[PDB]
Amino acid sequence: YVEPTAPQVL
Amino acid sequence: SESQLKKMVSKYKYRDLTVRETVNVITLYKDLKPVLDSYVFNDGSSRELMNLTGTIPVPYRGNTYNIPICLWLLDTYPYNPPICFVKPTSSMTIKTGKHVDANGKIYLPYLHEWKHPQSDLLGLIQVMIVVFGDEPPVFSRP
Repeated sequence: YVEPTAPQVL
Repeated sequence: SESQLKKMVSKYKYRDLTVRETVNVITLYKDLKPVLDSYVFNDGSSRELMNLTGTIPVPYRGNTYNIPICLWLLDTYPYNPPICFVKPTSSMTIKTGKHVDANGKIYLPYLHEWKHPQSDLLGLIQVMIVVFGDEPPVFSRP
């Protein structure tokens, strides 16, 4: 299973 | 599996096409899963439609992210574009823009100018990985 990811808010 | 899929899209107009495209994208993109779920139209009715949901890998500035999405296939598929959303986890936020609204719904030239057999799912995801790679639709909160 892959965990969803997104770029961190800076 | 080809069998289970065929059963999901029992109530589809063009089942043979829908499944063959579905099989292809699920193969290529291992983390997109076919799922049945009730979609609510603009009128208020609820038909049970297949939903290719999961994550797609998207390079953004040296790093590859698993951007969560939803691809709703209408029962007239492939002659209408899917209805596409990003599906932010509770720790993400939707970056509003030209191609994304606050509800996470996606808008692309590829979806607009959708035409079978000119357009298909594999093409749509390819484009998506480009658009999101340039301008991510979701960001992780601090």
